[PDB]
Amino acid sequence: PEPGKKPVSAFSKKPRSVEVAAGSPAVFEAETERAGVKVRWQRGGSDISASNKYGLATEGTRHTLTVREVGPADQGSYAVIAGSSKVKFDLKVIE
Repeated sequence: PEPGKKPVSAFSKKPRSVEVAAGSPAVFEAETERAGVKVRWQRGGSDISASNKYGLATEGTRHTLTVREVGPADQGSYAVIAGSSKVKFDLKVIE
């Protein structure tokens, strides 16, 4: 059976899964339970970072990952870690 209570949560707001049509812009809102920590993002295949073809907007304890290059091939599994706590969400692409 499942446990009783989870460990110290480090994600104030988990980036719930979203849906975006191929080509359409897709952003994920992820808030950490602590400030100062650098929330690292990763996609199904390679890691994600604030650079071309992608976008990362961090502000204190908030982290929003913007992905405009998202397409029919992005219909995999999204992963995002923030120091110790690790969470991953699914991105359902629309056709």
